[PDB]
Amino acid sequence: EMEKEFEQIDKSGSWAAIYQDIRHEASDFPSRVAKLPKNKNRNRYRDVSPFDHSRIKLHQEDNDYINASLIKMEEAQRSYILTQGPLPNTVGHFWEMVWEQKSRGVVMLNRVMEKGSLKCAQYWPQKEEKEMIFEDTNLKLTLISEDIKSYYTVRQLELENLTTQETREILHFHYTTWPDFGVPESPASFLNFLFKVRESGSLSPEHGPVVVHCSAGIGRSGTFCLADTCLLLMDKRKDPSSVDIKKVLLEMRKFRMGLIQTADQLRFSYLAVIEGAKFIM
Ligand SMILES: CO[C@H]1CC[C@@H]2C[C@H]1[C@@H](OC)CN2S(C)(=O)=O
Repeated sequence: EMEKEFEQIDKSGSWAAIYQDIRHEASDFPSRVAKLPKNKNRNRYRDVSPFDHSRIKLHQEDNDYINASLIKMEEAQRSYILTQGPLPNTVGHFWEMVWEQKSRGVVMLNRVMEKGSLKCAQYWPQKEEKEMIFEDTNLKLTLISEDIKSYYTVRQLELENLTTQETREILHFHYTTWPDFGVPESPASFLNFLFKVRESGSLSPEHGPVVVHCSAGIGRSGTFCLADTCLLLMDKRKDPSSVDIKKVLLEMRKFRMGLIQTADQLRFSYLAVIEGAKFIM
């Protein structure tokens, strides 16, 4: 059981050690499309690339590339699109991807500015009456409503395909309180946030995959998907304690590199799953 494995790693201070074995065992697949010179300005970080096999393709004939990966968790019956925070030049591609994949929710785990630098373009409208038009992808985005709470904001948005005049409602879940350095002290508000996303229906098989991002789409974004998938597997299985976090993380890492960036994020993921298991047993 992970709770006892947790106390062992904690009492022995072996988190950096566990973390390094995960780094060592992690899959390495080609990412040739990401490295083409015509895609250099579509990547926020030169060392964070989607694998070719799992990359999301845009349905535009010119250049189909976006820094985004499909993570397919077969046993849990959950999919997630993990992507980078959009760049000034990729905001239109981001919303095209949301449209094309039939996503119902966007999960944002960063602030636009952290540590005095911009981690993400402002890719949604700040006021009802000031909508955004993405001329490159022929989409219009309107803020419908915004509910600001202490640890997160939920926004209703309307996305309109200007080409076909179809509209969809998108939910934007913005976790606003992740600290600039380290991880939250308690996983309580993160779990509350994850249960709010689940309650919305955004993670349900009726819809396309949820879009999850932070700045790189690997660290906080990884913690989100890893906690959700582990808790779902504990509900589904005859024996809940057969769930090995390290194995689930490695299975996820076949689909996108570098998920869980620090030993701190790994420790936090264990804590979130252990605590969430109480609210699920
Ligand atoms: C990064 O913050 C935490 C993460 C977990 C702990 C303590 C500390 C790390 O020290 C930088 C080392 N690990 S540890 C002892 O398990 O190797």
